[PDB]
Amino acid sequence: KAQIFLEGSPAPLFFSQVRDAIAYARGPEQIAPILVIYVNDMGAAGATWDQPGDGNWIAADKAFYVVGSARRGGMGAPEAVPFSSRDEAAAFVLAEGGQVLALADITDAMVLTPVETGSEPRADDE
Repeated sequence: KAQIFLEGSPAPLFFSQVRDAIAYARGPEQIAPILVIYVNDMGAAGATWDQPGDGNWIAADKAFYVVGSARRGGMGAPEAVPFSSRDEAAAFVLAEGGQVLALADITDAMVLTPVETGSEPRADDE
């Protein structure tokens, strides 16, 4: 489950699909800025919008994000698995994930590429 609370908006955007709702936070939020996003850690992008099972309750905005390089919409529809435990997100990367970065460190360059051609991460800094 995922929900984003927008600044200026009296109502948060909430859905079961984490990957979907978090996508809205990364684009369709042009209506009102994302103040903070809360997510019910349930696989999110590891699974489908149906999700495996109940896990952690966390604020994705203040948590770890892994953007999948091996399996995800790098040039398409990228999904993010937000997790409270970094090491879990890193394990996801070992399997398929690309980079583990906090939502406070989310760059458009890592979530989506023009092509790839050996592109730089958050700022070629990490």
